Amino acid sequence: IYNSFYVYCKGPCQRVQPGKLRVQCSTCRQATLTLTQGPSCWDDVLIPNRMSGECQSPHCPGTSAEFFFKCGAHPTSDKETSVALHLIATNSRNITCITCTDVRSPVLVFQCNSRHVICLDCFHLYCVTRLNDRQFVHDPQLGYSLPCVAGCPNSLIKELHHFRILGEEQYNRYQQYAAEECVLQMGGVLCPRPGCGAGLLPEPDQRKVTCEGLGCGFAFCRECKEAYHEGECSAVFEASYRVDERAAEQARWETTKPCPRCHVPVEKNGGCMHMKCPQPQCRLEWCWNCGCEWNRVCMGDHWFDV
Ligand SMILES: [Zn+2]
Ligand SMILES: [Zn+2]
Ligand SMILES: [Zn+2]
Ligand SMILES: [Zn+2]
Ligand SMILES: [Zn+2]
Ligand SMILES: [Zn+2]
Ligand SMILES: [Zn+2]
Ligand SMILES: [Zn+2]
Repeated sequence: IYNSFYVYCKGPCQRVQPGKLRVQCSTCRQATLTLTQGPSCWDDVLIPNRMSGECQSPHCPGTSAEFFFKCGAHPTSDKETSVALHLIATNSRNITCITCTDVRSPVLVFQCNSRHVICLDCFHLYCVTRLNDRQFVHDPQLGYSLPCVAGCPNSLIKELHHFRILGEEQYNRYQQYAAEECVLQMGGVLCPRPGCGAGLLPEPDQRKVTCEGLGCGFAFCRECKEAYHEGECSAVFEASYRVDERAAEQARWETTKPCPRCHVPVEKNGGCMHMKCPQPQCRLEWCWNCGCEWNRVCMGDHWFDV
């Protein structure tokens, strides 16, 4: 199976999963929108009304397509959709991770000039450590994010749902970043438990903080916001863009094809996998990747790839 789409399934998976691409008529919201041409890039499927087609519904004048993704690891209800993480891709070229140098798949590809790749395990740890060490980067109109681990310019992540990889608890803290930052500069602490989130003012010398008007019954550590513990916090936290240059050089992500049936040269349209044979005696519609004739599986798994 060739998966070009990856989503974050909030439930029941609570992880990054291969996604199924779907389209419907934006007017009647039925799966009857036949595309004049297929999507060739992420903008085609993420930007409203980018693409046009024909609705096959009886009395619907619909022209515009509406794309959405669903987790493919299990049955999903009609409106059980998931957010697409376009920075994540199959590691078909077997690029090594910029941090651990392991060959993993899928990987996250930063938008930096070098297009450094990083495995999801390492990206998870990267986000977790920056979150705990309060080292997220503030962008005025976007919020809080992180650039490439190599600190490359113009690599700041714009689709903030990528930080869902923090895990559900840590992601909740990430959503409180501005508020917690204000409480911290004040010499205070923010209760880590989602249902509470009370602002607390502990003793400046005390490291244990009790959520005690009305708080909750939770004693936690001031430095790692975890349930209070003896001695040192996690070694990854008290350990505070130093990247191995050779590992970073390795970790970089770097037109027609004959019709499978009649072998006439067919032109590819951008990253779209849908190929349409021009030969009037053939006119095969086929997948650039699979070499088979076009079908719903190729549509859902890899309508396009970039
Ligand atoms: Zn799922
Ligand atoms: Zn319609
Ligand atoms: Zn890694
Ligand atoms: Zn980079
Ligand atoms: Zn609390
Ligand atoms: Zn701690
Ligand atoms: Zn042909
Ligand atoms: Zn295919």
